[PDB]
Amino acid sequence: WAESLIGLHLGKVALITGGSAGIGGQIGRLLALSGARVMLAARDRHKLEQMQAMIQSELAEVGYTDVEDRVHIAPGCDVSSEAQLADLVERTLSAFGTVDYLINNAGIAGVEEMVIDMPVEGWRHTLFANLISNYSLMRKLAPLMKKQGSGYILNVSSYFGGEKDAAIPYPNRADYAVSKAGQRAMAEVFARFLGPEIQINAIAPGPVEGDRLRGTGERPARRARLILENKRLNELHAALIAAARTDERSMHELVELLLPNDVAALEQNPAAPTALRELARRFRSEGDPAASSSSALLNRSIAAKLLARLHNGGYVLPADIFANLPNPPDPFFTRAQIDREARKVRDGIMGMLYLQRMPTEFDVAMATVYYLADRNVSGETFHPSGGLRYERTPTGGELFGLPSPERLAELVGSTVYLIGEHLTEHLNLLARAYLERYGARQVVMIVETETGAETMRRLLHDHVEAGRLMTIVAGDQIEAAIDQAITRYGRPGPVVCTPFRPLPTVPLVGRKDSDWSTVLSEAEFAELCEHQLTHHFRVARKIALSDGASLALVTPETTATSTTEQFALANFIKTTLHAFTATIGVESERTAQRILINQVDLTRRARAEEPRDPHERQQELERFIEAVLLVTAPLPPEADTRYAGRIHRGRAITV
Amino acid sequence: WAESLIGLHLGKVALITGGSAGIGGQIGRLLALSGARVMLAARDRHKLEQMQAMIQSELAEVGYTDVEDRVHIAPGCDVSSEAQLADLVERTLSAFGTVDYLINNAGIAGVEEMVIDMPVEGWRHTLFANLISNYSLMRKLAPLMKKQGSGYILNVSSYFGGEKDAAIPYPNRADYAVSKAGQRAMAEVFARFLGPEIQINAIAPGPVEGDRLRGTGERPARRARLILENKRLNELHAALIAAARTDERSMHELVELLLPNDVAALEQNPAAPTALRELARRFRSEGDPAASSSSALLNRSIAAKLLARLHNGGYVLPADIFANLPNPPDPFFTRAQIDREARKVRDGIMGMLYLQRMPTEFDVAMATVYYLADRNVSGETFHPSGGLRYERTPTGGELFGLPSPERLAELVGSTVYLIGEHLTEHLNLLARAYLERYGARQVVMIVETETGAETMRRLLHDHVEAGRLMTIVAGDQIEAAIDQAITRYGRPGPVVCTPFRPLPTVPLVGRKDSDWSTVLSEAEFAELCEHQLTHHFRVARKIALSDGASLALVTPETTATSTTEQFALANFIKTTLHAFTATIGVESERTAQRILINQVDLTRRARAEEPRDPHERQQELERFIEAVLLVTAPLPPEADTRYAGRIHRGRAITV
Ligand SMILES: NC(=O)c1ccc[n+]([C@@H]2O[C@H](COP(=O)([O-])OP(=O)(O)OC[C@H]3O[C@@H](n4cnc5c(N)ncnc54)[C@H](OP(=O)(O)O)[C@@H]3O)[C@@H](O)[C@H]2O)c1
Ligand SMILES: NC(=O)c1ccc[n+]([C@@H]2O[C@H](COP(=O)([O-])OP(=O)(O)OC[C@H]3O[C@@H](n4cnc5c(N)ncnc54)[C@H](OP(=O)(O)O)[C@@H]3O)[C@@H](O)[C@H]2O)c1
Ligand SMILES: [Mg+2]
Ligand SMILES: [Mg+2]
Repeated sequence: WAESLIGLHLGKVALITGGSAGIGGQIGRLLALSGARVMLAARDRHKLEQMQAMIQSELAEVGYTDVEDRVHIAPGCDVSSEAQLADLVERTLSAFGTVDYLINNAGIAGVEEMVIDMPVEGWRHTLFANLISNYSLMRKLAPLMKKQGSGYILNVSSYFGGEKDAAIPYPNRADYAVSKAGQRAMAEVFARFLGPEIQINAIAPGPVEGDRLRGTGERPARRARLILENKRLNELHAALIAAARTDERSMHELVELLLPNDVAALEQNPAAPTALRELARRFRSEGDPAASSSSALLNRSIAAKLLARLHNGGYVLPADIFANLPNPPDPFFTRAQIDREARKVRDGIMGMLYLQRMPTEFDVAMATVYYLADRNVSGETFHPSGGLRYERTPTGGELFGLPSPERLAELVGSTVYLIGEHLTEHLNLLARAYLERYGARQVVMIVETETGAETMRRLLHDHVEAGRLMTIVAGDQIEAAIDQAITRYGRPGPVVCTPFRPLPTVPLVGRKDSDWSTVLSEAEFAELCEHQLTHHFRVARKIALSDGASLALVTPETTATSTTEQFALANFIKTTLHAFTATIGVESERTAQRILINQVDLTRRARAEEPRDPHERQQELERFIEAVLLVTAPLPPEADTRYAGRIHRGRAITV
Repeated sequence: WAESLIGLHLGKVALITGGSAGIGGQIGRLLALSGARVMLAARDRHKLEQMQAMIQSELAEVGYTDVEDRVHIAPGCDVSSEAQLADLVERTLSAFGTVDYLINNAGIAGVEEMVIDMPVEGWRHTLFANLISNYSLMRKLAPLMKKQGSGYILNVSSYFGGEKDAAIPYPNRADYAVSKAGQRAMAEVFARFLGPEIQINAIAPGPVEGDRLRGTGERPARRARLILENKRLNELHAALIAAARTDERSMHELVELLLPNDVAALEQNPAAPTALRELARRFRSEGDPAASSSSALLNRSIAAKLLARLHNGGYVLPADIFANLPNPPDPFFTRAQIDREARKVRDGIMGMLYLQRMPTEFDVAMATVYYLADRNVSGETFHPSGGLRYERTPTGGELFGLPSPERLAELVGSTVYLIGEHLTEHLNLLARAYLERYGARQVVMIVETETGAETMRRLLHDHVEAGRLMTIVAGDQIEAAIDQAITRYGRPGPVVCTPFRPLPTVPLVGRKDSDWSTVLSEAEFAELCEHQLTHHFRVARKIALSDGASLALVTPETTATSTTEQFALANFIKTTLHAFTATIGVESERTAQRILINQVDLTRRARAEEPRDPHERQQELERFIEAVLLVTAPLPPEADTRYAGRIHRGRAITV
């Protein structure tokens, strides 16, 4: 079976992260059999030593000599650590000299929570491990590739990273999905800079058959119980948030209704809000009578996670409010309920597959090693396995109008939050539109610095003097700044989130004979992700937890005079953020959250599409206001049908 | 170099159309070297015999015996002929038994004209050769594949066939682009029906280095002269159409201004329409003084093509109007002008390439033969070469509003054409919207049959009685029906084109042990293309030539109860038509035609997205009216900037 392989990559040097197991281990194995010298990087020394021994033994069987010189390992390499990535490259160049193939394969599953349960530091960790590490190793190895005249960078992405002009929602996996999309977007935007010497592509396999204790989650008991526990969390949280919106009682007083932990008692309480009574009826109806979740509202773990949501949304509750909660007797969910959910998850994944069979890690690696021989592709995403039924979200519509007068009527008297700093003209125009045209009660302007605050206060002095425009300085503490806005000015209706910072103007590749010292650094790439991705994630997480009505995520602006590097970085951000917007849109829809989250893009693909004179610029800015109103005007009560609700969440439109 | 190849496809039988040269010849060569028995089909016997001899000689060199039994040919096979496709399959099964790989490679360049210069029969020929033939051979060979438990269908598409959620405009190549998109869409929608036994995928190479006398046009003197002649045609035609719109003189009287064939005389004529005087100034300014096109308006070949445009748009001119046209002396365009345009075309294509090198036919076929070994992909489009800078048009935006009141004001007093038959509720609602809400002067309802006409007249009896609704019966002569509307009721402003026919409800695949006798036939697939693609092309061609202001192309309707086969065929049509809409949008924009052409989709990807109750259905139909108004309301004079004009052409939105 190896005859087609031997010789295919003779003379090449390959570095494979995550190379001791999974797809990466098989890619390393087959590259070695094809004649490449390989360096396998991973954390655990023992697994690496086992994989190295297996590959070396196989090489000797087919006739290679001195096999210890053909397969090396780099243990203790956690790709989320920049220092360990630097050491990995030093070790690889010491062993083999210049690297020909960089196989960016390592990937972690990530936080595996909904955005509103996702710690900010966990999000950042996923980005460092799965995305920033890919840039870091490219930045270290591409100079030598260019100097020798050839090289290859392959980012191992996922079907769930989306495709060129469509996002694929991956609920409960937003950090992972964003990291996978960024891997593809990196190949898409760097290809023109890295050519002609260097190819850069992504692979995006679908679910792969593998070790059922590891993997990054695409392939198929405790997870089923966790699904049922987070369903109970979502239903309780949505009903409490909704009740608090239209009831005079505080959130504290509403949570006190749950403390007897008695489903029937809550349903039968004539003074309980209708949303909580109807929820209790559903628990009793939809529940297994042998499960204590049909008669008890909560257990202690759900209660703690619910309390965290409420605190993180700025609701005031004592930390010991659930300390005396009656503990429901086992089982909270029955074995039958758990096995039913488990079969549902498994059958759902298998039902995606047109070919009705799961590919193996060996199969996917074999297709990948053949693909690596192709010298005429760059900026592409190859699907070594595929044929999947799954929901997708097309991006990049440009033809749109204003929202309906019915939706615009919902803005009268509203509290609007605007977040930004450097897009001062856009912020001024938006504040004036909401206040002067659509009857908003007031606008809270949340900026990064005092200098940004004073600039906006001067631009909006008339509304500042009239008490209609308030300004808050957030720095790097956007969540605390939103809490100040909630306490002092009230919870937001519409929210618009623009980036604090502009895009950098440094080179993206170096000249063949340069040291690359001015090229975008590993730290600067991490800073780019912080200001243009993590910024929006933090705001979306906080605003959803705080019961905002709508949220527009706005990408950086490209213009007719943006540098070619700014266009590349802007389109990288636009594609990668689409994965976030699509995923959180579906998350919110499926868990009965009312918030509408969408994306408004100030970035275009090509300079020739941009406005060229003051008239066209006026047209563009009017389009921006129309786009933001189209996604932030709330749906009136007789409109938020199942059908309309899916339309108005998770979308991206291009100004 | 062949060691990786020998054995890879041992025991397989492959049929390759277009197999005597080009990419198809190399695919046949490398499949044979990999161990497959191959049948090569093409028209010319001599080229096939040469290719067969070359492959057989190479097989004997590497050790195969009885090579005459491994490479067969089928000469005289024109894939546009259904009878010849039937004979090809009979000949192949007689030689080899069951076919394992169907390589649908044959492709013709097509008409190579703008839509408004494209004969309807030439369009149809391209569809038969490049797209309908692919279904026909699948329909004949898939039953045997399924019966044996395995098979592979590969459609050789093009980069310019687009990708999953974006169209790629290919100006002057609409027939070709549509055929390439349909090849990909066929793989996308049939994969779930053909699995698990049968894989179906497309390849979409970019430009390939090949024989410069053939090819399908993607790769780079007479073509440069033709480009310059069609630029002169476009500029004259656009100025005449525009002048006739706002001048009291007939088209006949306006063309009489051109008959002295004197650029300076037309520029200096104080009684000539400003659009013609300004055009003449440009000819004198932008022209090479050594070229007679700088002092003469036309030559006889341009004049004949211009007269055809005008006649085909219903303008009345004597057939001999140019019979006495003064013939300009050679050269009409200088060698320098022609070489400059030639370098422009070549450098443009080469400038697309990130890797700055053209792939060879051998390279692309090698990557394709490796790809064919992958058993875990279906419904995918593999790019064996790629890395291209090129404009794309994302499809499938769902979040839109009404158009601006400024654009809606442009509808007051307008003449509207509506085309359709089976979507009677949509036609009634649209007619009533234009007449009752937006002040249109009258609506001409163009249907297919008398029964359709009477149904609409009854639904709209009040507007019929008031003379606001006129009805015309088109049958299979839509162009003659539009000419009747022009003569009797005036030229159209907005036009809406819906399909006459619904989608069929027959099976798309047969049971393993059936004769497939009820499965969608080759003739029924051709009929599908006629009613759901060629219908829109004929209307777009005629309405653009007749100076319509805007045109909405509307796809079939899917609902919550459409059959699974209807969803598949509807999405096939939606994807394939996007290629047409995007291409003609850019064609119109680049040649200064004012018409706005866009697509409104009544098809969705998934049943779960459809309305489920009367309220959601009401919401859907309101969205349809809003979508059609958003694309058909004309741009007021102070709005049709370069920037806004590109936004409002070539787009597709999903209701
Ligand atoms: N699995 C699928 O179905 C699937 C589908 C699509 C895409 N993908 C992509 O395929 C790639 C590999 O996935 P997989 O299923 O093979 O994953 P996996 O089974 O978890 O991969 C295990 C390998 O990764 C190493 N590794 C794990 N965490 C690491 C870290 N932080 N730093 C360095 N090495 C690390 C492991 O060794 P140590 O634990 O000792 O570090 C081992 O070498 C990922 O990029 C993933 O996103 C997978
Ligand atoms: N060329 C490119 O740059 C490029 C790029 C992307 C996609 N493609 C796709 O690649 C495929 C092959 O393109 P190519 O460049 O190889 O084309 P080509 O050079 O014109 O292909 C020549 C082969 O096609 C046969 N052929 C031509 N017309 C035929 C017909 N009507 N019926 C049957 N056989 C016919 C020729 O033999 P006879 O003349 O004797 O019939 C010969 O076998 C097409 O599907 C094309 O759309 C090409
Ligand atoms: Mg701009
Ligand atoms: Mg529908």
